Amino acid sequence: EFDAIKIGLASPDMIRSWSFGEVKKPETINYRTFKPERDGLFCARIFGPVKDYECLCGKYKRLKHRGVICEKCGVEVTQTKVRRDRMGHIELASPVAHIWFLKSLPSRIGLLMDMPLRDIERVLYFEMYVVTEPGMTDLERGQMLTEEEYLDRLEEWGDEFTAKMGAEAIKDLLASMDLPAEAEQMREELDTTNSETKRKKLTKRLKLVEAFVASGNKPEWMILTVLPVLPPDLRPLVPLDGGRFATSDLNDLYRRVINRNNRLKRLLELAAPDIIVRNEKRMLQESVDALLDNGRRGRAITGSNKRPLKSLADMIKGKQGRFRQNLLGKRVDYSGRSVITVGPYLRLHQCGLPKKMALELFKPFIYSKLETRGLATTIKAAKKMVEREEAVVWDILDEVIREHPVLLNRAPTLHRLGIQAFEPVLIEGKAIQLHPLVCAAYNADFDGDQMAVHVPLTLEAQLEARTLMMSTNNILSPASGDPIIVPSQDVVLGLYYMTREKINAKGEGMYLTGPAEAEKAYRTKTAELHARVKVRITETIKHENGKLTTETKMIDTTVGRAMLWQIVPKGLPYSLVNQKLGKKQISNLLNEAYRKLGLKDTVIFADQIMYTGFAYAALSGVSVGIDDMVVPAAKYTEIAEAEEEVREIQEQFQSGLVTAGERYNKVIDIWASTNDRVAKAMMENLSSEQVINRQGEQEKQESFNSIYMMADSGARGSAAQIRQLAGMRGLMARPDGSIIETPITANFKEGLNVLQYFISTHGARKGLADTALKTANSGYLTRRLVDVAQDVVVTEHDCGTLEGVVMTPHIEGGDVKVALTELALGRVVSEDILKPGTDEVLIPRNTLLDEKWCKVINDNSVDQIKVRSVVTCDSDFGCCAQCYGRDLARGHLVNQGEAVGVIAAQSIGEPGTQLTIQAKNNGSVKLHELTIIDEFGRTKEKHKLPYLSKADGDAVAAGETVAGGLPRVADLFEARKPKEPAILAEHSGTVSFGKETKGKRRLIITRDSGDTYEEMIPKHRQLNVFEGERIERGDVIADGPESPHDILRLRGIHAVTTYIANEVQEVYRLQGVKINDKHIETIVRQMLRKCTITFAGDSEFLPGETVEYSQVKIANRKLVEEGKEPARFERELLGITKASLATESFISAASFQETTRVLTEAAVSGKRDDLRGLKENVIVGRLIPAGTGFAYHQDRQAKRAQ
Amino acid sequence: KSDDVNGRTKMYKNIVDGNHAMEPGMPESFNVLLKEIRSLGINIELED
Amino acid sequence: VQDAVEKIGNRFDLVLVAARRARQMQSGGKDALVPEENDKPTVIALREIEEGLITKDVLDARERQEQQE
DNA sequence: TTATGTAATACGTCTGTAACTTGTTCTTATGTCTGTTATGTAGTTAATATAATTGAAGGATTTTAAGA
Ligand SMILES: [Mg+2]
Ligand SMILES: [Zn+2]
Ligand SMILES: [Zn+2]
Repeated sequence: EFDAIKIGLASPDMIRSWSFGEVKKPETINYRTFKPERDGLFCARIFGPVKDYECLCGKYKRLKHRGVICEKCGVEVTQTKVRRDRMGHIELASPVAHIWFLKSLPSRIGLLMDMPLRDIERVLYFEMYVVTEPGMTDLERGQMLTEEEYLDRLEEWGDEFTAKMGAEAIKDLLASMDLPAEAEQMREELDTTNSETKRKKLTKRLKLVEAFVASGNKPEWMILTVLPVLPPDLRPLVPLDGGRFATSDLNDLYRRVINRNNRLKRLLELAAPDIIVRNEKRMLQESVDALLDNGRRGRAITGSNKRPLKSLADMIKGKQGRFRQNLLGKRVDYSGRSVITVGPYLRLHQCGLPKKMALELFKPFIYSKLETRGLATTIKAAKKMVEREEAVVWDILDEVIREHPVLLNRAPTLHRLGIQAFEPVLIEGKAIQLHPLVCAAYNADFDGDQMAVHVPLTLEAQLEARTLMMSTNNILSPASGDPIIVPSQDVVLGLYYMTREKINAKGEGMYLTGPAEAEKAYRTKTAELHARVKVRITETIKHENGKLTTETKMIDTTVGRAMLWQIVPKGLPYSLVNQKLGKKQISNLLNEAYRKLGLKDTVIFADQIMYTGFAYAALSGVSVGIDDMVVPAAKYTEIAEAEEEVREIQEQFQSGLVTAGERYNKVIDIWASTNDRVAKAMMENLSSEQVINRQGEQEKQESFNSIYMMADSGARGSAAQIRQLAGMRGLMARPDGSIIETPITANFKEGLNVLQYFISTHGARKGLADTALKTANSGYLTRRLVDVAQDVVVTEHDCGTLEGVVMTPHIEGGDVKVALTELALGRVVSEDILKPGTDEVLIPRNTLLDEKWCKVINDNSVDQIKVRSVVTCDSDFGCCAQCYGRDLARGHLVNQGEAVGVIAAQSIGEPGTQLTIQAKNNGSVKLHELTIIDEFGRTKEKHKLPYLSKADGDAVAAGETVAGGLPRVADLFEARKPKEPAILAEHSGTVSFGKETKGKRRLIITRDSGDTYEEMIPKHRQLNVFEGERIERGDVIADGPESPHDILRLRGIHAVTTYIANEVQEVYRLQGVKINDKHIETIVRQMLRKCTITFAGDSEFLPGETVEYSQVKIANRKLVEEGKEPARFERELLGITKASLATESFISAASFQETTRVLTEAAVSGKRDDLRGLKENVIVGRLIPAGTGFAYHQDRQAKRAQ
Repeated sequence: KSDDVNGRTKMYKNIVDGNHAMEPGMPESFNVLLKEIRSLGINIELED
Repeated sequence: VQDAVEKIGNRFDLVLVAARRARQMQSGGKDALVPEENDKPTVIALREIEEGLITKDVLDARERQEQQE
């Protein structure tokens, strides 16, 4: 129907054209008949009939008289909904300035007439005159005259000049401007100017003038002469229960405007003193600005209930505004909500749905089927049968829900796994039964959590639920590629208990034909779960090439291990089961099954694993008791020793040998050591036991303590919690941050006393409040990332670029932080991977590095590779498939139409709550910094070189001595400037000292061309450069934190990409969160979207103008095709907020935040929105140009092409 | 499901008829948005 | 639905093709090419796609044949 | 053999039912005119009196225009 949305100024003729009448009175409704008045705010002649196909006087009261305007009353006989569309207008007695175009800094009016805002308000508030027409007089346009001066110069000259006061004067000045002449004047002066500040001033003014002349708008339209009036049903006056009436504040604001307008019209007939008329004009202006935007001008007007009246800008903007409350999110039908219980009998694709909920949600479907198969003649028959709850209704409900998927959601929806599709199973009850293996994706625990259920209606939605959102498809985490359905808690505990090994268990040394006879022996009480036996195992291996090799052997195992092997699918080695199975082991089992067998086998295996784990955890009988918390006897003696030594050091302090700070520090150290030793003793006592073996001696065995089994299996608990239960609680922190000297020498078994509990509360409160605030901080970060990266969709297959990024293993000392296999798994090769020391092509270009090629690279010892990345792609909009590579959630190449930006934003934002020289290897030494490389050719140590045992190329043996998380990420993504940044060498050249000017110092550099560049350095700066040294570009002059803007300007795109990726991944890896770097690179690509033109060239670009980089690239390609001088640009790093607010679409920018500024700028510039991204199509209800809708939009892009 | 007035009645009728197809239109909230932006004296409109 | 996405290549194109087939079977009078086995039109369309009987090109060819007739 | 006279049988047909249609005649619902009362609007009052008003409050960070 429509392809674009245009925005611009509203002329008085246009506002009159929108209107169906003029509102003349502040009347709303009658106090007896409750009918609208003529010429009021609810007039039926202006806005439409109150009743469908009726008129106020009631003469024409049927559809026979449709479209006939009644002569007695004037009401058109039509539908009532026209009262939601028809507008009105008010003809203002005096012109009024628009508040948005005046007080939204920078002032468009003030910028246009080149006068300060205070001057314009002084004219508007009726304090000073302004000359409109100077005439044949020394006076100039726009110069102020006070009342006295106006009188003297009126006596001096008379009618030669014209001076006015108020909004009328501003209107005449705006209408008298000759925009092209002013534009030429600014162009010439800019051609002959030197100051940079005046350059910026005239650049903005010229941009505004050019925008006005191009958009077709007229400046005088910023002063309103006719005011539009909103349709009544959007500001309703409705009867409430009990006879009370409810109204919108817009009614009060409009009534004030109309009253003051009528009073002004009356005062201009009963000719009145100029002071009174001036005051009334002031009233009219204040009322109009209050109606448009309350609180911007000054004191916000309040109602009879003493809170500010809500204006139109408040309707439009904010968290409660129409964009975010009703357009980007909605309440939906066919939805329900209930508490969630656990269904251990369910399959991965099934969810338990209560019968009453299904009856309510699927009611139209039930009606349809009852009408179709004939038990209901009409729709009220079906409704009555459903209400009476007959049996056949239940069979019909079963048949409708037979294979109709439903969508389950849990708030907060941190990532796309928070909504998934399941096949419903009707259950008796009122609670939704949820499969345990999906809880980790939902972050759902059964302590009162509630879930929402949605019913997809159309066939397309059903097939999207079955194919995309179904639980069996989403088993890999899109953030990292790891399985997200890994078992936890009782499943892990059962698989651990069944796979443990006991000495001298019943049935030891027995020979079993296979897993079946192990099961038979366990069920017949011949052998225990933990008996060491020999079992015949038939094992089939599926190789990388697909070879299936089957072979049988006798293996020394445990009965439980064979019984578990019974459910392991064919194609997997038996070594994966022949061990005690913790959480890591089960995760490895599932990951290997997915890597070597596929998806269906993986889901069946996961279901069987969870069933078996539950069964054998129930059979184990694991329980917690007070005797399971064994307190080591060494704790009391260690506490006594620490206390005695603390007495000794107190004595030393009393002698003056040591100071107070030293005493504090070493007391902290001794208590920390005591805590560590008590924890070690408790672990050693808890983790072992002595048993009698078959031959009769004593043997050491791993303990079967319930708490130890709980901690070691990885089900619940870690060493810290057992330390708190059976060891020592340790040092705790005072609320300011300081650490109290005396620790809590008690655990939770003997219990704390009053003061120990008080110190515990000190930190407990801090933790809870920190979580409460950090949740909101992370949510706001995730929002910001989503709006910056929302437009990134895979739009192509190959972009045909040769650029790429260089990837090497991460080294932050003497050990590798992460191998290159992890960094390269799933990325496409950009430059051919030659074997080191050879010219053979091991890996061709445009190849996806899967597991097998990763193993090849690991075997051939490759250090540095080149791969395509999102930042280096050349696609005009979005990215291509090769530059992104594998999509982690699916395991194959990324498909066309995937919203990679939203995935990246969700992946980064989800873990936000969890957020807060001696050589050690043998090899050679290389100097660049210091690098120690193994004999295989891999760089394994990277060390700094401050301004050495071995020189360059000298071999070094082992041991030789050559000689705050979330705020950081948020600050990094907005590209903040550090408080004290590093001073960096602007240009490559020879350093030289300069005149130490008072206040702060200056330095100079001589370039290769002999030009001298001056630098402004503060006094307190430990300069590193020395005179006579040729420092390269990118060198550090003053040490300190590095600003990403400087890195981009002086080093390049790759440098800033690497910097951002490394720091954010340092923060994430500190807390043990694994996120792939392609998401971060998508965000960084969205940071690099604007360029400032330095050389204007011949293209329609002004110097120093920040424009979009893709537009410049397209223009430069066109100009190169035309053989004309292309533009020279510098690229800018923009923060996620500033990049989001500077999008080409003003709909997305207005829906993000700062709605007033975006709307004002777009209206002045006459912007046009093409609805190219996701948010715009979400607002207008269209299909998003991503995923299933992608093709659709492409078709339109063909139709507009033809 | 939320604010397409004609579309939701059409969807209900189609489901009763066993068709499972929708004819999406313009949400009412967007029309309200346009009306308020126009009430703020700004010409916002749809181009064909 | 791994077999279906393997036969088609893209999940979204598969969803579109299956939706067209399901609408043909439900709104139109077209009959299923595989045993129904008491299944909904969407699942039967998925099964037909997995068996290789239904593709986008096949649907376009059948539409062209219907237009010719 | 042939007139004669009864008897089956098929076809008109006279009359009794019923459909189509109009007269007209009576009854009632509605639209309209008129008279009366309540409602709504408007104008005037003449000791003298001559710069509101009411709150409200532990914010923490960024970015961006004015002033010097
Ligand atoms: Mg919970
Ligand atoms: Zn009427
Ligand atoms: Zn690319």
